Amino acid sequence: SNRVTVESKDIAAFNVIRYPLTTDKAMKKIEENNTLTFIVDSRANKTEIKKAMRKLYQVKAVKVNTLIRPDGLKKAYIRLSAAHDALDTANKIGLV
Amino acid sequence: HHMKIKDLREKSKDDLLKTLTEYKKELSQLRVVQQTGGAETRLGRIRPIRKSIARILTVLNQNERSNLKMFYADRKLRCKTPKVLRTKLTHRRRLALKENEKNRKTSRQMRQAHKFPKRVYAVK
Amino acid sequence: GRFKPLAVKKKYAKKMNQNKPVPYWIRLRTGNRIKWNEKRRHWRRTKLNY
Amino acid sequence: TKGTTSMGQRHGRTHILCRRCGRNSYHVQWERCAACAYPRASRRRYNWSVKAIKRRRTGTGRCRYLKVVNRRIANHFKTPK
RNA sequence: AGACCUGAGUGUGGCAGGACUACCCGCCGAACUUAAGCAUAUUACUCAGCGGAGGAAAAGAAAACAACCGUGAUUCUCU
RNA sequence: CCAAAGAAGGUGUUAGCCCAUUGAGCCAUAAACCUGAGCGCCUCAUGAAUAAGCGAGUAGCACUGUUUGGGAAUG
RNA sequence: GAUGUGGCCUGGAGGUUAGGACGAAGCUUAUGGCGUGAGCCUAAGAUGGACCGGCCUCUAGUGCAGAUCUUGGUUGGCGUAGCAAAGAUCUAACGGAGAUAUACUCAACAUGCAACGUUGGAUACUGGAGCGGGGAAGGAUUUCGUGCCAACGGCACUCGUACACGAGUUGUUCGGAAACUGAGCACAACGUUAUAUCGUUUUGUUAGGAAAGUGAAGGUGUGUCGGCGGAGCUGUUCGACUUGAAAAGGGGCAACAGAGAACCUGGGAUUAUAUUCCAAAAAGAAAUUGCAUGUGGGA
RNA sequence: AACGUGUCGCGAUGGAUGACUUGGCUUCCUAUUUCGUUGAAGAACGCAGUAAAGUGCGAUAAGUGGUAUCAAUUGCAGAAUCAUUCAAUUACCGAAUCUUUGAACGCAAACGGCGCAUGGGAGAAGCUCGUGUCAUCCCCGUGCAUGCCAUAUUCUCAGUGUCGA
Ligand SMILES: [K+]
Ligand SMILES: [K+]
Ligand SMILES: [K+]
Ligand SMILES: [K+]
Ligand SMILES: [Mg+2]
Ligand SMILES: [Mg+2]
Ligand SMILES: [Mg+2]
Ligand SMILES: [Mg+2]
Ligand SMILES: [Mg+2]
Ligand SMILES: [Mg+2]
Ligand SMILES: [Mg+2]
Ligand SMILES: [Mg+2]
Ligand SMILES: [Mg+2]
Ligand SMILES: [Mg+2]
Ligand SMILES: [Mg+2]
Ligand SMILES: [Mg+2]
Ligand SMILES: [Mg+2]
Ligand SMILES: [Mg+2]
Ligand SMILES: [Mg+2]
Ligand SMILES: [Mg+2]
Ligand SMILES: [Mg+2]
Ligand SMILES: [Mg+2]
Ligand SMILES: [Mg+2]
Ligand SMILES: [Mg+2]
Ligand SMILES: [Mg+2]
Ligand SMILES: [Mg+2]
Ligand SMILES: [Mg+2]
Ligand SMILES: [Mg+2]
Ligand SMILES: [Mg+2]
Ligand SMILES: [Mg+2]
Ligand SMILES: [Mg+2]
Ligand SMILES: [Mg+2]
Ligand SMILES: [Mg+2]
Ligand SMILES: [Mg+2]
Ligand SMILES: [Mg+2]
Ligand SMILES: [Mg+2]
Ligand SMILES: [Mg+2]
Ligand SMILES: [Mg+2]
Ligand SMILES: [Mg+2]
Ligand SMILES: [Mg+2]
Ligand SMILES: [Mg+2]
Ligand SMILES: [Mg+2]
Ligand SMILES: [Mg+2]
Ligand SMILES: [Mg+2]
Ligand SMILES: [Mg+2]
Ligand SMILES: [Mg+2]
Ligand SMILES: [Mg+2]
Ligand SMILES: [Mg+2]
Ligand SMILES: [Mg+2]
Ligand SMILES: [Mg+2]
Ligand SMILES: [Mg+2]
Ligand SMILES: [Mg+2]
Ligand SMILES: [Mg+2]
Ligand SMILES: [Mg+2]
Ligand SMILES: [Mg+2]
Ligand SMILES: [Mg+2]
Ligand SMILES: [Mg+2]
Ligand SMILES: [Mg+2]
Ligand SMILES: [Mg+2]
Ligand SMILES: [Mg+2]
Ligand SMILES: [Mg+2]
Ligand SMILES: [Mg+2]
Ligand SMILES: [Mg+2]
Ligand SMILES: [Mg+2]
Ligand code: NA
Ligand code: NA
Ligand code: NA
Ligand SMILES: [Zn+2]
Repeated sequence: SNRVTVESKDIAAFNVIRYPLTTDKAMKKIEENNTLTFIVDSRANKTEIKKAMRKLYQVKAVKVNTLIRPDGLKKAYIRLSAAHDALDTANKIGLV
Repeated sequence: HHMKIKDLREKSKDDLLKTLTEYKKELSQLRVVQQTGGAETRLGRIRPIRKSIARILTVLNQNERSNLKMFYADRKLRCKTPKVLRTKLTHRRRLALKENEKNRKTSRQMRQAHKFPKRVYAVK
Repeated sequence: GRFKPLAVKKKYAKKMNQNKPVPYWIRLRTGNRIKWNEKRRHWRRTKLNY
Repeated sequence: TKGTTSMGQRHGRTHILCRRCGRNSYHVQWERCAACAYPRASRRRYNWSVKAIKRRRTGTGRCRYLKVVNRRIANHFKTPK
């Protein structure tokens, strides 16, 4: 192989999920829709966002909706399964 | 509360890789602090953590390249060395005649040089 | 309109992020020469045509 | 008539952004750039515009690698013992 | 059967393409202008155009000058 | 008062002596470079004490074209 | 038009001799004196704040009133020409600093005018080929909320497509691509050109042109079956692994209105998105691919 | 009268002049001084606690490492130590990193698109005893343009070419 750089497999999910959003719209979706809002890698995937959510937060996502914002960033609307509570994981994440 | 370069160099690959994960996780938690207000003491920790990740990766890549260099330094595997590990120099210098080839001589040229060597002399 | 290439959309995104005034603390630096952003853009004055 | 009224008859684009130089000189229909001649392998370079040559020559950009190799040459490719 | 001649396929190891281009090497190559007009001429074996190198390039070891009591690869300087 | 240092910058007015400069000298060095063609070892190379030919679609020449100070023709 | 001038002036150089924080250069003048003049010098600054004068010689990008001269600024015209197509606004209340804003005299008018936004009424216009509701091209945050009124919206604004801050664009089925061909393009190939940055390249179709790596059937092993006679054996069907029929004419782009294409209602679901969001009674009802498992039936 | 005119003192508008100069122009010199498929020049995105431009840098992103040097940087803030060093800051450079592209070269392209090989990774279906394994789907690495040269433990072939069996 012509590529010899060491790449860690346990840190890929940290690039996929960057940070949550705490806007007024984002907080509304947590309560009535069990949905978390995140800024994700702009080249990331809906399938890969689901896997990253499992690794980083040990929650199961039933649906991921993505959009590329007008400022160039990619935002993900992640609905967690009814087994998990979005408010509870939001407290664990630290956004409350 | 960062990583010092001295103790990173006596760690193994697994301990370095394990340490890299903890700092990546800590940085990701600090990104949440950036968005949701955040105390200014915590925001001052982002740069030290980011440099620690760079230090860990620097040691990992330095060790890997040095190891692969002596692995392919063997007699039989030298010709199969990846081009990323070969000496860079310059495109022209790599293709230029080496000193050994540039200095090649014919049999007649060698005999002439030995028969009539250049001398050292002076005039009174 | 609705259609644009993603590369065009990303160029317009960068122009949007650059269309900001100078932060106030910049003007308080020791050897500062910047008073206002001289490359401010308005959609009615100058066009980008991406 | 020609003039103000015909200015409103101008629709579409002749040129879009070029992948190689980003100059908005890529002829959409002819599929080539008026500024750098992309996708031709060699660029446009004419001595009747020395001013245009100086706008695009080496050193007008970043020289990300040329800076490094110049230092290596100036230091005779120094390597550790 | 096989050979060797010609020509293919693939594996293995390499090289070319682009940039720069002040100076240098090869080609291509105008006109304005001057001639108190203008066509040969001049501008000029120049500009523009197309190629190719290097720290220089090109040239270079006599199928050379001379006509002398002879000189002695190439390049450059005064003349 | 210094000067083998007057040297031209800085410092709140015009500075040899307020600061930095201005010299012998000291320390450290991938390779390369220079030095009884520096100096050892192994290996490998190496010096000294009878006739024949010599560059062919080449040189010439003719016509045309071009270039040259080169003119019954310089390339 | 020629020439002369111990003739004048400007920026620098080699010399010489001076001045300046007790104030250099520059600038200002009913500051006078000197010179025929170019100019020189002094005075004052209720100017300035750090350099600079004389004389000899040297030197040059060395003297401005005009070139429809160049650049910057200013200026009368001049509070002038005008700001007249698209019919139009009125009223009360609320909001706002934008008022009912006052020496004397004085009951109110004759001394704070004129102008704003919102809401309710009134009146009118657009009149479905609309100052209606959605899209393409083009634009790219103008969208939304809050705040704000220096500049800008040629009058005005408390308003704004202005400014500031903070938000907003959610798809298995919608459009595109994946994945069609068209007028066409021109990579490869070949040829040409001193030079490829030239030409050919859909009239079924590249190239003097060996451009197919795909594979019927077999043979040979494996897996799921079948039948026969005595869990195995022979033969056999069908999928996986290892002999070669026939398939001429390289690789690609070009349609967001042609071809193609599996979703459509309800919502109390937004400040701004929605056949894109809604979560167990999904408000819900479907349709479609790709894999699988089990059941039923064949092999 | 009023407009208007002239002079002087003081103001405004307007930015000349002088002094200042980390800039330009011109001349001269010194070199183990000359890029790129080991992917250049150029172009595009991004990166700071705070960061629009510019500068520097590349997901290790106003920088990692190593040598010196010796206490800062500085608008604010933050910061173990007040420092032999392991963490100040500068300077230099041997070790590294180096996103999308571009000669750009797997195929394309107003498409952050789509492949064929070969390595991996994650896999809540299914099988297995929450552990293993893992279909479809998804993510990442490397190879894969054309031409030419050399080569083949002496690789596989073609020709009513020339022979020979
Ligand atoms: K000539
Ligand atoms: K006189
Ligand atoms: K003017
Ligand atoms: K062509
Ligand atoms: Mg997505
Ligand atoms: Mg979407
Ligand atoms: Mg539109
Ligand atoms: Mg557009
Ligand atoms: Mg038209
Ligand atoms: Mg018409
Ligand atoms: Mg057209
Ligand atoms: Mg087209
Ligand atoms: Mg002329
Ligand atoms: Mg003439
Ligand atoms: Mg004439
Ligand atoms: Mg004439
Ligand atoms: Mg030329
Ligand atoms: Mg030389
Ligand atoms: Mg030579
Ligand atoms: Mg000679
Ligand atoms: Mg001084
Ligand atoms: Mg010294
Ligand atoms: Mg010796
Ligand atoms: Mg001869
Ligand atoms: Mg001949
Ligand atoms: Mg001639
Ligand atoms: Mg001739
Ligand atoms: Mg002739
Ligand atoms: Mg001058
Ligand atoms: Mg003097
Ligand atoms: Mg006066
Ligand atoms: Mg006067
Ligand atoms: Mg004088
Ligand atoms: Mg003049
Ligand atoms: Mg004047
Ligand atoms: Mg005039
Ligand atoms: Mg006026
Ligand atoms: Mg009027
Ligand atoms: Mg009018
Ligand atoms: Mg009207
Ligand atoms: Mg009303
Ligand atoms: Mg009143
Ligand atoms: Mg009133
Ligand atoms: Mg009507
Ligand atoms: Mg009507
Ligand atoms: Mg009607
Ligand atoms: Mg309408
Ligand atoms: Mg609005
Ligand atoms: Mg107005
Ligand atoms: Mg705005
Ligand atoms: Mg904003
Ligand atoms: Mg034809
Ligand atoms: Mg066609
Ligand atoms: Mg074709
Ligand atoms: Mg044909
Ligand atoms: Mg197409
Ligand atoms: Mg369209
Ligand atoms: Mg259609
Ligand atoms: Mg569709
Ligand atoms: Mg809307
Ligand atoms: Mg690269
Ligand atoms: Mg490509
Ligand atoms: Mg290509
Ligand atoms: Mg034969
Ligand atoms: Na333009
Ligand atoms: Na030495
Ligand atoms: Na009027
Ligand atoms: Zn271009």
